[PDB]
This record gives sequence, C-alpha cells and structure tokens, in this order.
Amino acid sequence: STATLCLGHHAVPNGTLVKTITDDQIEVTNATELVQSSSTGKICNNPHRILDGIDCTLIDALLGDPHCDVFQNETWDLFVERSKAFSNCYPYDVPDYASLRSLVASSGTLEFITEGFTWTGVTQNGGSNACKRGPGSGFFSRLNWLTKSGSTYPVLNVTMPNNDNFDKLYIWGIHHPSTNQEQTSLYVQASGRVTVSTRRSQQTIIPNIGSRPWVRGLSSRISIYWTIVKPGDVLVINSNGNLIAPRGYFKMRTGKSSIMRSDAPIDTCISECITPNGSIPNDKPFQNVNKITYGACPKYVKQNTLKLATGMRNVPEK
Amino acid sequence: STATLCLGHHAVPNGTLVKTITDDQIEVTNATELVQSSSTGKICNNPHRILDGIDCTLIDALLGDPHCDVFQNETWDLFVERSKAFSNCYPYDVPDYASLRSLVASSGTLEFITEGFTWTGVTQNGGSNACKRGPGSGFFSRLNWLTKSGSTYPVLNVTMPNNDNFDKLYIWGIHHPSTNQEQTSLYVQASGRVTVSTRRSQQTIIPNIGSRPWVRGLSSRISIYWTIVKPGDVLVINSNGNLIAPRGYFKMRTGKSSIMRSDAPIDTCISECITPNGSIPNDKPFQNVNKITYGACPKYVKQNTLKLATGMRNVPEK
Amino acid sequence: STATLCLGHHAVPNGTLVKTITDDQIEVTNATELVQSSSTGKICNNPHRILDGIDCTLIDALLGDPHCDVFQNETWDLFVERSKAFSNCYPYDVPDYASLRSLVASSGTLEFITEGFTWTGVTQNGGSNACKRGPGSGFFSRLNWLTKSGSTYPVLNVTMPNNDNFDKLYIWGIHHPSTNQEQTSLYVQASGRVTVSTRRSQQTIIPNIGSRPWVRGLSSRISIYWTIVKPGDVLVINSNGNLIAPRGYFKMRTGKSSIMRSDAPIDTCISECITPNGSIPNDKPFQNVNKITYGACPKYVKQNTLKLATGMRNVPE
Amino acid sequence: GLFGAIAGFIENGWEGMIDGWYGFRHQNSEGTGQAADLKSTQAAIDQINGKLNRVIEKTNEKFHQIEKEFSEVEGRIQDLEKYVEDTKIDLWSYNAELLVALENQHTIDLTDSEMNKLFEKTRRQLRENAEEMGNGCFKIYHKCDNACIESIRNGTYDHDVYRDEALNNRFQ
Amino acid sequence: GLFGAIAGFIENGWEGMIDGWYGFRHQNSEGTGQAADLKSTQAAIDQINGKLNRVIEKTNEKFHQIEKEFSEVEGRIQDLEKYVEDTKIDLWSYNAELLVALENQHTIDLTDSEMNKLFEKTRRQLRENAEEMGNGCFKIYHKCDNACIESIRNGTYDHDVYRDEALNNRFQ
Amino acid sequence: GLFGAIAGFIENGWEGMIDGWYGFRHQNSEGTGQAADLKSTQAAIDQINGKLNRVIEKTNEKFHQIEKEFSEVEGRIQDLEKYVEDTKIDLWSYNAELLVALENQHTIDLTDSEMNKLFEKTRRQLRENAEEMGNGCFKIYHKCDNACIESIRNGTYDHDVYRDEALNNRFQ
Ligand SMILES: CC(C)(C)c1cc(O)ccc1O
Ligand SMILES: CC(C)(C)c1cc(O)ccc1O
Ligand SMILES: CC(C)(C)c1cc(O)ccc1O
Repeated sequence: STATLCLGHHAVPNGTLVKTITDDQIEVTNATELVQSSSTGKICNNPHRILDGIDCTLIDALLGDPHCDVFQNETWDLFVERSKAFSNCYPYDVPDYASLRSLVASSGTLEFITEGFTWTGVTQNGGSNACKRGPGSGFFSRLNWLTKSGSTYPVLNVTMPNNDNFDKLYIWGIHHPSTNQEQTSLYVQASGRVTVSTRRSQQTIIPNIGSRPWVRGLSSRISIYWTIVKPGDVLVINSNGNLIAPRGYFKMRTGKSSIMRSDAPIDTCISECITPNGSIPNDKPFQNVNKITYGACPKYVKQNTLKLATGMRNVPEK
Repeated sequence: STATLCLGHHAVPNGTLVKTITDDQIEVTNATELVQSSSTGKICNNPHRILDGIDCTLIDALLGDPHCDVFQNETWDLFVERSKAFSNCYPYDVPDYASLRSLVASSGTLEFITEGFTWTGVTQNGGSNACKRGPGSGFFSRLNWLTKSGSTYPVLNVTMPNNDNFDKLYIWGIHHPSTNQEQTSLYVQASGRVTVSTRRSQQTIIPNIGSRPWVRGLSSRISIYWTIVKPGDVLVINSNGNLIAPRGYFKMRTGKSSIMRSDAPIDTCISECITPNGSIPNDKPFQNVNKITYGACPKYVKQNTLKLATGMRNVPEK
Repeated sequence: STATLCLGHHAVPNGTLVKTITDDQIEVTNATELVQSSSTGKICNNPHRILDGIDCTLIDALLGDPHCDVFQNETWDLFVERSKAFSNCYPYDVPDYASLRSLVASSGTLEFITEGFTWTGVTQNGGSNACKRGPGSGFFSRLNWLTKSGSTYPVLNVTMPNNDNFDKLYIWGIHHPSTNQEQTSLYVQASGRVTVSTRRSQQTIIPNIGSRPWVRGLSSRISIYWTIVKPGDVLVINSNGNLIAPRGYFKMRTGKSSIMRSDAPIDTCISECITPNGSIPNDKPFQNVNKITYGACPKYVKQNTLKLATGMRNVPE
Repeated sequence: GLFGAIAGFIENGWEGMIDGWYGFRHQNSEGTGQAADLKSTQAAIDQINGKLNRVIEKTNEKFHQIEKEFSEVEGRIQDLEKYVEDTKIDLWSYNAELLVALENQHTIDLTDSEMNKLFEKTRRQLRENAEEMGNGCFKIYHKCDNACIESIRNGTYDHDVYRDEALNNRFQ
Repeated sequence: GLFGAIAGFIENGWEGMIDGWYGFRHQNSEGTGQAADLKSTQAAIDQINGKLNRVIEKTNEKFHQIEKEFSEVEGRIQDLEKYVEDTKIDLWSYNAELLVALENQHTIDLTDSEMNKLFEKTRRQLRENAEEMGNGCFKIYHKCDNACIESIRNGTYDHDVYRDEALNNRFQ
Repeated sequence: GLFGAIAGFIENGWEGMIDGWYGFRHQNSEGTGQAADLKSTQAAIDQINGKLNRVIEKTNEKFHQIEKEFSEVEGRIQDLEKYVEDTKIDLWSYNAELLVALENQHTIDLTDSEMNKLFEKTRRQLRENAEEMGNGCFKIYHKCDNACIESIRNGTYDHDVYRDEALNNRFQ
C-alpha cells in the first residue's frame, strides 16, 4: 500500500483583471483600487477652518465692499469663493489682481488695524451712490476717498513708520475721472499723481482721464495697488491729487492658508482633503477627482482606475 | 545500453549590448531601439493643417503688413515661421509680444470682421512711406491711423458692444512721434492719450516723444496693444491723440492650434508628429530629435540610444 | 561511516536596517548611504572661479558703488553674495531687479568698455554727499550724472553704433528729485524725460517729483534701466532733463556662470558641487543639504537617509 | 511566473480550498482529505500586506499652490502655469502606471515562489520515501495513515520510520 | 540570471539551433540529433511581446505648449521657462533609463526561468529512469531509441515502460 | 527571498565565517572544518558592485537656475517658482524612495539566489552518493576524508569512485 499527497493553491470564481510588466490584463484572485474617483460632493468643515465667501470675493472683502462687511477681521484656512459673488461698490480694477488675491489668501487673515493718518487740507470720507452703505452714499470701508478742501488740494505728504516686529500690508488706490471737469471739481489740479514708497520700493501712478463702460452710474474707475512695509522701514504717501488713501494696514501672517473656487456646499464632517468637487478620502495614493486640491490629498493622476493585485494568479479548474 | 539527453538554448554570432540593473553592458540575443533619433528633414502636410508663413511672422500677418496680405483670414493647425521673415511696414513694438504671438497662435485663425467705427472730427486712413502698398503710402490693413482734421483733434469716444456668443480680439495701438513738433502737427494736443476699456478691464497708455534710430526712414514708432471683449461686454475707446484705431475684431477659437519656428521644407506625407527638424515617426516611446514638438510625439529624452532586450542572454559556442 | 557537508552563508553581529518593496525595516549585513547629509561648511575655491562679493551685491558692483570699485572688470563662475553686503551711494531702485541680477550673473563678467559719448551743453560728472569717494562728493563709477550747464539744459540727443560682433549691455538711469526747487535748479525744465531706443526697442521714462524716505541725507531717488544693443544696431539716447547716462557698455558672455547667496567661508580645496552651506562631495546620487546648488551635484531630496543594501539578508545565530 | 508552479507544473488551482492560500489533498487507506498550510498562506499574506502598507502610507500635504483654471486668455505666464501642471500630472501618471505594473508582476512572482517553497519543503521531508509524479503530487511509497499525513503537514514526519518499507516498494 | 541555467549550469548556447530558443540534443544507440522545444520557445516569446507592446503603446499628444528657444536675454521669466523644460527632460530621461534597466534585467531572468522550467519539466517526466549529470544533461539509464527520445520531447514518455530496466542499470 | 534558502531552509548564518559570503562546514573521519566558497561569494559581490556603480554613476551638472528663496512676498510668479521647485523635489524624492526599494528587494533576492545556486551545484556533483537532510546539509553515504571534502568544494569530485560504497550504505 501507498498514499498520495498533492500540493496546491486556492482559486476564486470572481477574479480581478490587473496589469503587469508583461500583460495588459491578467486575472488575479483579488485586488485593491489605488485611484480615488468619487466625492461626497460636499466640503467637510473639519479639520480645516473653512470660510464661505458667499456673495463676496476675497478682494471685495479685503477692500470692504459694504455687502462684504461681515468679513472684516476674518480668518480662514481655506477661503471658498462662490461663482455667485458680485461686486457692488465703486468700479475698480486691480492691476495684477491674481497676485493680490494670492498673497492675501496665503496670509489667511483680513485683520485690519486703523492708524492715525493726518490729511492736512483735504476733505475725507468721500462716498458714492455706486457704493451705498445703508440708504445714502458710501465707500470701501478700508479706503478713504480724499477730495479738495476749500478750493485747494495741496501736495499731501504723509508718513507712517513700521515699528512692530511684523510686516504691514497697505492697500491704496488712485482715481481715474471720466471728464476733465470731474478731475478739477474734485482735486483742483488738472493732472494728479500718487507716489507711495519705502526704503526698498517706490510706485508712481498717474491718473488717466476718460470714459469707461457704465457701471452703477459711473464712467470713471479706481485702480487698486498695494505696498508691504517691513519692520524698521517707513511708508511715505505723497500725492498732489487723486489719492484713494488707506485707513491703516492688514496684518500679514504665514501658514497653511489658501483660497479655492467651488460651488460645493459646506457640511459638518471630517476630511483632510478638499477639492472643488467636495472633500475626498485620502486612503488611496492617487486620485482622479480634481487637479485642484487643498490639504493631505492623493496625487492627481490621469487614470480612473489602477488595480493593485493582493492575491495570486487565479486559475480555476472550472 | 543507455542514452544522453541534453537541454540547451540558442545563441547567435552577433549579440547586442544592453543595460541592466547590475550591468552597464551585457550581451543579449536581440534588442530593439526605443529612442527615435532620425528625421526625414521634412514637415508632412498631413494630417495637420500646416500654414507656411513664408516671409511673414504671425504678428505681421495679424497686423496686416502689405507683403503679408496673402494671409488675411487664414487658418492653421501649425503656423510655421521662417527665419527669412521680415517686417516691411510702419516700425513697431509690442509690449509682451510673446503673449500676443501665443494667444493668436493658439486661436488658430486670422478671421477678421470689419466693424463700423465712426471717428468724428478726425482724418482717417493715415499712411506712410515706410509701408508702401504698390505705388505710394500705406499702413497695416487692420489698423486705422487717425490724425487731426482742420487743426483740431477732438476727444474721440466710441463704443462697440459685443452682442455675439464668442470672444472678440481687438488689436490697436498708439503712435510715438519723434519730436514735439511732429506731435502737434499730427494731433494738435501737446500730449495724447489712449484708454481702451471693457466693463471689467482697462488699459491706458500715454505716448512717448523722442528721437530714435531710422527704420525705413522713420524715427517714429507705433506700439501694439490688444483687448478681448467677452459676449455681453462692451469696448470703449477714448483718445485725444495718437490713437491707432482698430478696424474691427478677430474671431477667437480654442483648439489644437499652435506655432513653430522651422526652416524645414513642407512635403506631402502623413506624420502625426512634427518637430522643427521635420516630421518623425512615433512608434518608439522616446525621441532625441528635438525638445520642441507638435502632435502625437515620443517623449523627449537626453539619451541618443536605449536598447530594450528582446531575447535571452547571448552566450556563444565560440 | 558517512560524512556531513553543510552549506551556509555568513552573518554579522550588527546589521543595517534597509527598506524594500515589502518591508519598512529589514536587516541586511551591509548598506551604503545614498543621501549626502553633511557639509564641511566651506565653499571650495576649486575648480570653479568663486568670486567673493564681500561687502557688495553684484548690482552695486555693476553700478560701481565706490566701495565696490574693486569689482571693476571682475569675472566669476559663481558670484557669492553675503548677507552683510550694503549699499553706500546714491539711493536707487531697479524695476525688475531680479532680472538684471540674473542676466548679469549669467553673463559672468563685469568687463566694461568706456565710450566717447559727447554731452554738449550739460555739466558732466555730478556727485553727491550720499555717495563719497575719498574726501568729498562722488557717484556710481559707471554712470554719469548730467546737470545744467550755464543755466540751460539743451535737449540731449546722442548716438552710439554697435559695430562689434557681440551684444553690448548698457546700464542707465533717471533721477527722481524730491521737489521742483531741486528739479528746476538741476535741469531747468520743470518736467524731465529720458528716451533710450535701438532699432529693435524703445523706453521712455518720466521723472516723478515727490519725496521718499530719507536715505543717506536724500529723499530723492535714481531709477535704473538696461538696454541690450545687438551687432549692427545703434543706441540713441534722447533727453531734456534728469538723465543718468551710461559711460559705456558691459560685454555679455554666455557660459556656466551664476550667483549664490551664502555666508559660508571660502577655503582652498577641490569640490565640484557648491551649496549655500558649503561644498559637498558628489559620490552619492542624492543630497539633503540644500535645494540651492551650483555645479555637478547630487539631486536634492526630502529624505535624510536612504540606505542601499550591499549584502544579503542578515540572519544571526 | 518565474517558478513554474502556479499555472505551471501545478495544472490549476482549487476553487474548493476556502480556508487557506495553500495546502494539501491526500489519499491513504483511511480515505481522502484536504487541509490548508497556514505557514505558507501566512508568508504570502504578510508580504502582500507589507507591499500594500507601503503604497497606502504617507499622503503628503499641500496648501497654497498655483491656480490651475483660468477665466480668460492671458498668454505667456498662463501658458507656463498650464505647462507646469500638465507636466506634473503626466509624470505622476507614469509613476502610478509603472508602480502597479512592477508591484503586480512581483506579487504574482512571490506567490508563485511561495507555492514552490512549500513543494520543496515537503519533498525534503519525504527524503527517499516518496517520488514526485510531476503534477504537484507525491506518491508516498508506504502505508501512511491520517497521523502520518498530519505529520508531513506539520513538519515532524520521520522518514526513518518508513524508509525500509518505502525503499522496498520503490525498488524491489 | 536568478535561476542559474543560462550562463550558469548550462555552459553555453547553441548557434546551430535556428528553429527555436530552447531545445534538445541527444545521443542514443540509434545515432544523434537535435530538435527545438516549441512550448517553451513560445512561452518566452509571448512574454517579451507582452513587455514590448506595453512600452510601444500610447504616445500622448501635445499641441500648444511653451517656447523653448529664445533669441534674446530677458531674465526671470525666461529662466523659469528654461528650468521647467530642463526639469521635465531630466525626469523623463531618468524614467527611460530606469525603464530599460528593469525591463532588461527582467527579460534575462525570465528567459533564464523558461530554460530552468524546461529542464525541470523534463526531469519530472523521467522519474527514476535518468540521472542528472549537472550540466543540463540527463544520463538516461535504458535503451532509448529515436521514438523513445521523441516521446520525451513531446511529453508522452511513459516512465513505467522502462522503470525496471533503468533501476537495474542504475543500482546493482 | 524568492528562493527559500537564506532565512529559509538554511536556518541561519555563520558569524564564524569571515573569509567569504557562502561556504561549507563539514564533519568526517578527520574531524570538523569550515571553508568559504569563492566563486559564489564573487558572483554576489560582482553583481552588487554592478548595481552600486550604476547608481553612483555621474550626477548631472547645473549652473544658472531659478531662485529658490525669497525675501519679499510677491504673488503669482513667486508662487510659480516655488511650485516648480516643490514639484521637482517631490518627483525626485519619489524616485529615490522607489529606487532603493526595488534595488534592495532585488539585492536580497539575488543573494538568496546565489546561496541556492551553490546548494544545487553541490547536490548535482554528489549525484547518487548523498541525500539532502533538508537543512542545508548533505549526508554523504561514504567514507570521505579532507581530500574528498575539498574535491567537492572545488568541483573535481568523482561520483563514480564512491558510487558502490555509497549505494550500499544507502540501500542495504
Ligand atoms: C508598461 C509601462 C509600465 C512602461 C507604462 C505604459 C504606459 O502607457 C504609461 C506608463 C507606463 O509606465
Ligand atoms: C541604473 C539607474 C537606473 C539607477 C540610472 C542610471 C543613470 O545613469 C541615470 C538614471 C538612472 O535611473
Ligand atoms: C514603496 C514606494 C517605493 C512606492 C514608496 C513609498 C512612499 O511612502 C513614498 C514613495 C514611494 O515610492
């Protein structure tokens, strides 16, 4: 008498096809997916400080468009800009808009601090019907519209040192009147000028008179600029007309702050990884949801599926 | 009585050396090349629509330099710019020339629609000796050199609303005279101004008076600017001197269009991948011909050869 | 009687832990390091030409701030800028400073050829007490401060053709006075202008009167611009006030030259790879010292160690 | 796979082995039987988990980056911003594709390897008492009851006990 | 190679064999001869074609990208444009260099593997009728004419037919 | 390792063997000794040096690149410069991590492979005169002095010389 001992390995009826170096498709016993390709559709409000901009863009919140007054001194980990946002104050452009948006977004705070600028010889707090705060005329809460005082507008020449141990962000501007009349009625000088400087930088902008498309009653415009003052440096504003002066500075922070465009609803949950399509889990190494991401996210990839084999080759007897 | 059975494998007289993880060079029975390094020297006219710019740069064809008139309303997948190209009209620069070149190249069309600008109180169709069209004075076909009419140049101020469902590209400019005398003979005002705006954006240029080196007899210059008006938006042009007006707009398409610098002859054949050196086949994954490529191309790599072993280690009898 | 023949392999008391495809930690008999983690802290002055900027930024060396006069016509493979460098001449700003610094750094030379510019009707060689050479007032060695001569400032208009077979780099500037009292007493006209053009390009800059922070006694400024003139082309400088004029041109070379911000001492030793922390050996494929490098260097990486197994699995008795 | 065992000298797998990755089927005087080998099953699983934990570990986190979508045409800078991102993605996708290829090829090889290790382990135990029939099965050349079988399975089989019996059947 | 067959225990190749990658040479009482093995030849060719198709597959298409040659010195923006392309190129170059290293190493191991597999398959067939000389050759211990040889080559060899004769020549 | 020898059927290493990587320990009529095997030690070292030299092979030289540290906040373009360098570093870091992982896995497989190659080479030499005890050791079924041990160690061993003696002790 004899015995028979046979050696073998399992098989399953439901194989998975996988890719190797030598095969486009080969069946293994089991596999796991490595590409995250679905979202809940919603941005989890933890663990990042989410700040929904609703109808406001970050720039409008920064400047202080009335309907964006809610946002004064706010702070975010991730500011979410909605497509339904609209601007509703004096018409403006920011030369190099992307940059200002980026640098404020990365700072992560709108913390504003008023300073005692003295404007000798000019009317302050100009306002307009294009920018209503409450029922009567208004302006950007963080900007101060200067005009003539008693038929003269003298060469303004104010100073303001940085004596703190942190960087100051000044947002200022210049006014482009539509007509030659409007220029003189407001600033007396036929042609104005703003020069803002520190020991490091200097910027001179010369207003340019003419008509632009009608916005909220206006054919004129304001152009927004910015200056960062270093500890130990000093801001020098100097203008013989058309200055849209700052009221103070924004505090500049460094951290994990950013901004994102998304119309996805915020929601009470936890996800480390945000994408404009919503939050996504980050167990898998790759994702296919969106190249735009914030947080601890899988690497964006072109594939929508990558199977990693977790079992042997599958060879059923049938 | 017995026998001998021997197992073995083949060999060849002519091995191919190849690289492995452990060996810089090791001999295998056979291998295949993975780096395309040769070119016919010719760009194939299929399947990509190739437009030979012959003696015109894309910008010169866009502006409408006389000798580039053949190109009005042209279209391309790939616009080929030849080193022999030359400018023969008014002397000009384009601040951010590369960007204008890029955006038109990408748009892939020069389709121009004339529009009814009414310039009130000025002389139209200025022309120069530096830009002859046949017998006498001429100018860029797409631009309108405005000048004083009867000792006055008024404040020009006109609108063109975009009422279509595509983007309009407007090309325009400003004239920089050589002397104050020339400034006043042309535009009356001591210093001109141009302000082109949409609802959301604006550009404002002042001209620059001063002597420059002769080009086609001229010490004077014109600078080129561009504006995109989106559906539902409006163009506003406002000037009191030195405006080089647009005559209309270019249609803007998005697609696979681009541009390339090459002196390669065009030929009749099919080749998916173009390069300044000529078309190349794309059966291999990598190429060493040129980092600049258009179409379905192998990935550019520094190696001129990479051998993929396709047979066993070669261990010959000899 | 029979014999016994056993096969085996060696082991060691103390082996190295190593990463594989399947293990985070697995012991082998031996491994080498593939990440360079350390520096001697010194930049070797061979085989690259290392130029110690000491007290000067390259831009100050270019302009010719008096304390940087040593750098005239100097040359470098790698120019080293020290954090203590200071400016000590007329206060200035360069729009697009980073580009000027880059293009000069890359050219790798400060070789300057003086040219015979004629400036008729103006006083040359203006100086200031913000910038002294020796006893009294002075100025940038490479710029020429033009002011009124005999109560008028003619409209200057001068030419310089480039008849050589290389590109010339011209550095020039414009003066922003702090008051019209300064403006007029220097340049007569109440509004200056500077136009500097070639056949291929043009720039016009207008002075802006107004005051900036006090620096070395001044609230004025000088703004700095460049123009590259190709072979066959010609330079035209046209101005009726406020011109800070060139005295000539800088040769432009192409090559392996660059610039690096570092406070590391330079020493006598041989090393291909320079980092702001000092030179590093380049035997290993990767390095963790600094993402900033010059020369033949390992590739910067986040890991501070990667061990490459150089022996079998270690299985001790 | 490199070792000739799975989808090799072993014709096929056993859909009926629901309690391990490897094992035995046998026939002796007491009937037929089946049993998983836990040590080898465990080897394959441990390695596969090691692989898996190493890929699924360590999401890096990124905060403020560049913009990646644009409302309007701008030219040079935007071209670059897009080229940079397009370049990053293609490289990551190549990494991802190659990672699964190598991983999967390897996984198939090591499980093939483990099947072969188990076969060799067993052949070694049986010494001169068994012959290989070449399909993954040994012919054991002695009476081998259920305790004998279990002893081979758990690596305590004593070839000396059955050697005379086996040699005799094998040769005479 | 990992298996030690090609460039190992099999001293060298045979340039004579022009009809396959793997095969047999024999010397019996009836003469000598040589013949290729098709299954193993095919096993090795199919895998190499597999590799190959996977790498020859799928160039991707780019249209408008960034400029890569420049006719004047610009500074900061152009330095970036160049650095970006330079970085892309170094990374793809590393990819290709590594891709062929891995592939090539794997091709040599798998061909080696197939050689070994053919050996082992043959050894298994022969059972107790042959001994392994140690250089890829079996000493077959019984009269094996040309048909006997051919039955080995084609998998139908019945070791029982010769077991008695062979054991007898082999021991005793 | 894929072959089951190092940290497999060979229970452990020998710290006592300082003169090579692989080798033999014996016991006979004359006592007990230990000797390294050169050929196989050399094969492993050669391949490992091969791997090593290939990785320590030239870095690339770079001169003027982009700036990578910044003293002021600037916006769009600085974001870009930072993202490009950050992307590059992450890609290289991924490269380095994968490279040592593949290399190391492979180094452990090849060293395991060489140990097994040596075992098989010895097995084959000994032909019908020895049996495998299954722990790395052969039992040689004949009287075998130090000269005889060396004839195995250096591949000149003549199985025929000892066959009759060995078969007798093996099958009687
Ligand atoms: C087969 C291989 C893994 C080299 C591959 C193919 C492909 O289409 C894209 C990336 C790859 O790594
Ligand atoms: C061998 C290896 C694949 C590590 C390699 C060598 C080289 O010279 C450049 C890149 C590499 O990946
Ligand atoms: C294991 C692997 C080599 C894929 C890896 C792990 C990791 O945490 C980061 C990069 C890697 O390549």
